[PDB]
Amino acid sequence: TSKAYRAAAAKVDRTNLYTPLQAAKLAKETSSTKQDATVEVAIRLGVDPRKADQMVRGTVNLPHGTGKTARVAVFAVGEKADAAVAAGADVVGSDDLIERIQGGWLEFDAAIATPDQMAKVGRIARVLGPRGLMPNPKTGTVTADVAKAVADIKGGKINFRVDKQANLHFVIGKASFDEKLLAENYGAAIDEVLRLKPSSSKGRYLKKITVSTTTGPGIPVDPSITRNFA
Amino acid sequence: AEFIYTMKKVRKAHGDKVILDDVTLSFYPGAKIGVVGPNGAGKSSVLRIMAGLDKPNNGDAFLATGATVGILQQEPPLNEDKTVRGNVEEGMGDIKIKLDRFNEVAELMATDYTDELMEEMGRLQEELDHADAWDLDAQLEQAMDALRCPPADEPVTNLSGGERRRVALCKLLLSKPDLLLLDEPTNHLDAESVQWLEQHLASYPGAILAVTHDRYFLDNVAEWILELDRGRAYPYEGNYSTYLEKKAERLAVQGRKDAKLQKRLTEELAWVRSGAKARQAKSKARLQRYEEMAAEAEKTRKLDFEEIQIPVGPRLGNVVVEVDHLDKGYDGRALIKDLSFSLPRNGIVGVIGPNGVGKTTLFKTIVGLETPDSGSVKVGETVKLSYVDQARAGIDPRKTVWEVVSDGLDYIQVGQTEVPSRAYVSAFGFKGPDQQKPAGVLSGGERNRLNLALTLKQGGNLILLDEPTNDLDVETLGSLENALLNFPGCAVVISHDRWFLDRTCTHILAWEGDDDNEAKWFWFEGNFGAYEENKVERLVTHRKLTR
Amino acid sequence: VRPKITLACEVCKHRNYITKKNRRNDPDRLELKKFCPNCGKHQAHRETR
RNA sequence: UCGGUACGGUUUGUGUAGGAUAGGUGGGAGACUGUGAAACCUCGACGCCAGUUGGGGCGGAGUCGUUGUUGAAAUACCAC
RNA sequence: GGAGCUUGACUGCGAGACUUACAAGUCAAGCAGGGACGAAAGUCGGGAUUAGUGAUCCGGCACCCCCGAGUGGAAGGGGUG
Ligand SMILES: Nc1ncnc2c1ncn2[C@@H]1O[C@H](COP(=O)(O)OP(=O)(O)NP(=O)(O)O)[C@@H](O)[C@H]1O
Ligand SMILES: Nc1ncnc2c1ncn2[C@@H]1O[C@H](COP(=O)(O)OP(=O)(O)NP(=O)(O)O)[C@@H](O)[C@H]1O
Ligand SMILES: [Mg+2]
Ligand SMILES: [Mg+2]
Ligand SMILES: [Mg+2]
Ligand SMILES: [Mg+2]
Ligand SMILES: [Mg+2]
Ligand SMILES: [Mg+2]
Ligand SMILES: [Mg+2]
Ligand SMILES: [Mg+2]
Ligand SMILES: [Mg+2]
Ligand SMILES: [Mg+2]
Ligand SMILES: [Mg+2]
Ligand SMILES: [Mg+2]
Ligand SMILES: [Mg+2]
Ligand SMILES: [Zn+2]
Repeated sequence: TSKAYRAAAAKVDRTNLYTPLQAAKLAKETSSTKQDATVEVAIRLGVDPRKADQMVRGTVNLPHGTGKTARVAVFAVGEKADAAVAAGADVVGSDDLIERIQGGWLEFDAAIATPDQMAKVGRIARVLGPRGLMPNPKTGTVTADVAKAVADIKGGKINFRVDKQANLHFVIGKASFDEKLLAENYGAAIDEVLRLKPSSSKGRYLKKITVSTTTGPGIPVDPSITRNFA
Repeated sequence: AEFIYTMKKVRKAHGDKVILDDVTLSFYPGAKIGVVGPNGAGKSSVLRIMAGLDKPNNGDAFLATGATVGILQQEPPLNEDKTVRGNVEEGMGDIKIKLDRFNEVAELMATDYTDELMEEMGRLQEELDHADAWDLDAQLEQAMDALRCPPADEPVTNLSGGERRRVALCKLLLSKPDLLLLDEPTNHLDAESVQWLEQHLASYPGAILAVTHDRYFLDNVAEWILELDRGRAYPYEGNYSTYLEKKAERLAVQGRKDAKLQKRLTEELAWVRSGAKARQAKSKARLQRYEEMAAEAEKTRKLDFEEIQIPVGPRLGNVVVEVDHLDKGYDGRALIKDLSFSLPRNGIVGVIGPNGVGKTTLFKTIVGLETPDSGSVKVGETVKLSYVDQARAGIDPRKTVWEVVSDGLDYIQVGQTEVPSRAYVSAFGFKGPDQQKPAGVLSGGERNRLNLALTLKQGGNLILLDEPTNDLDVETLGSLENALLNFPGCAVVISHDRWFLDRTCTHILAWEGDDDNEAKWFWFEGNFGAYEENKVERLVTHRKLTR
Repeated sequence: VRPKITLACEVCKHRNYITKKNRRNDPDRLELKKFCPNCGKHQAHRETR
């Protein structure tokens, strides 16, 4: 897109390692206003994902939300099915949702089920498998407490999982937020990446890092800043 | 660039025949190495070190961390289950029992306690996203349509010779290891499957070692060429037309260096017998140099090559084989339909066809081990055949190579003549104390050579050879085709070596089946080069195997 | 032609015995049933490589 | 001048089905319009039977996607 | 001379002898563990017997975890094969 929008690509210097505070400033005045863009974080970790023990996988709890509709599907029966619809989930399925999903309907983001309900969802997980919509018991989605997990989807749980070529991908919030509020969701994630640092990782753990919107180019950020995101 | 395999000061020797002596080399990813050398050099013993099967005598031949290794042996094994179950034992080996555990916990965790089994269906589910095994069914349904495998629900006993190699190539090419070890991958395959394996091994992340004797598979898959001489390994780059130059040059300078060493002995042996004159003494320094030059003239005897010599049979008459409207089939599938030919006298008939079309069943109607469905075969009273199957008796893996040619006897009948058995196996290369090697430790170039010793002692005048150009190097492959031209009977040869049927053939029988018939053959009076010209007067996208 | 081979136990992998075979008559590994002093009972011993 | 490393720009990927040449992950309903939106023509690059784009109609009308379709996976565009 | 099953071609010891300048060389019933064969008694620490080989030093390897130069490790040494 060598276009007139590339005047927004002239402010960001490619050899200037900015701060997480000035990353959110350049995030606003790079994105246009006709789309309500989303600010992204791309981290190139120093892990070798060929070995299984160096697999950075985990979640986060963003303390300021993300600005997302957060469509929830819940596999539950009984009062568990009525607790999820009282929590604020629009689609609270049941055992009949076996038929509705495999017929070509996957209009939800994250699944929540009891371990009793998972007996009949995992056979349908052939199509929920590679899409990441499958229930994962480490992120609280397969448990008895199916009530607080619904609000935490609205609370801003983001599932980060490193790819095959050692890259992280992570959203921090919409471009209608403040500059001081993006860096509070940003600094709450690097704190949760370093917790899930593998113990057998050679070299510098957070090598190159960059922040961009849905349309704007990259903004180089400083890896040495791990404490002063305020 | 972090390596895949390294060797450090490795020396492996079977006593007097060394295979390695102080070798050191590294294999980095993206290498395309084709390893060559004559029979007895040690090519299949090097690849069994790199697979973790064998171990060297001394030295340290280890592997990089991670970096799983898959080997294709020169005679690949199979199980006794179906073809669809034959491919899941490698490539889907460890990952099917994770799939056979995740469906187990889909009903076991419901009727049991859901706190320890919660993570047991969790860390399985973390091993289904980076390996992408949710659609493991259709990953098998692609890898069979790439090699064009036989169908799923049949046993692996009544398969071809090339269908048993198509089903073994699908095992290793599903694993995708970081170090392939292909020991003769193009045996028993047709021209369609070798052309497939050229384009597949081009784009392949990982090291490829491939020992081949042919010259056209190697120039498409290999850019670096490793050699195995008497112990030593000589890596360089080229395209096998420069291998035969440099191999014939090492023997050129060695021939006129051992000859110069020989004339230094006769001038020195004349000194040590000259007799000491008056009180001056013969010097003990020069006696010691002669006794060390005589020893280095004995570790150089390398010339031992005998031509393959086919015994002549009795006089052959005018009717050799007559075939009148032959039909052969095992099921509703038909292989041969309305075939009429008559084998000539004093010629070579080449049989042409792709895999699984009925070339070996055609020989088993002539020898009578099968039975025609309709129509007859007629032999003729002067014809005495010579043929041994690859599967009904073959060889015995703990009888020695002397008592497989013989049966424990001293002199044998090769057809109305008496020759000694040890003078007969020594005419086929097996000389000295190598005549006590059992059949399990014989290599592929001396199992094909043993199989010619069993067929040709029957003294026939109609020899039937099913792929004699199998694991033979260019020195004895030219020696075999020399003896098929000095043969006064009829020889019928099934082969896939296109540049062996172009050289010694006089008549071509070829499968020309198409969609409406699929079982018609064709008799041609002439050589293979003129059959290709007559083929066009009568009258593709590479399948991916992965994603 | 008669090399010296060492026989190792197939349970605890101690090398308890050394002996000689013939390399042309027995190309494969020698399995005998010898007495391991570590285990305290006769167990299957096999050559090393 | 010829090599190495670091950083950056452009480019490259064809099953079997699916307008057809879908590299991997995340975002995503809008991306662009001082022109190749239409539009032909020529010429240079790659090749699996086509996508790469220096511009002549020039800046005026509409191309692409969000829908549906097929499949393990979707189409713009951007980020690594 | 032939056939069946097998690994005692053992581990821990060995009173007492032959030979002998020394160093070496040779035989040994019998006790215990754990086995082979035999219905048992029993026999088996390679071959009918005597040749088929090389002291010590210095090194290699597997095992035992014995010492560990301030202490915990490790290096290196040590034992048995
Ligand atoms: N006993 C049998 N029963 C059923 N089908 C058989 C039997 N023997 C062979 N076939 C099938 O018959 C077809 C041809 O057999 P065969 O003559 O061995 O082919 P082929 O020429 O040897 N193939 P190749 O030699 O590797 O190029 C294949 O589809 C085989 O699976
Ligand atoms: N266990 C063994 N004991 C004794 N000799 C062996 C043993 N294994 C292999 N050999 C010998 O060493 C040679 C090495 O075989 P090798 O050359 O590796 O097969 P090869 O090179 O693949 N023959 P070829 O495939 O025709 O090129 C054999 O031909 C035997 O003569
Ligand atoms: Mg071989
Ligand atoms: Mg055949
Ligand atoms: Mg024997
Ligand atoms: Mg002994
Ligand atoms: Mg004593
Ligand atoms: Mg006892
Ligand atoms: Mg008993
Ligand atoms: Mg005794
Ligand atoms: Mg004796
Ligand atoms: Mg000394
Ligand atoms: Mg200390
Ligand atoms: Mg030590
Ligand atoms: Mg002791
Ligand atoms: Zn033991």
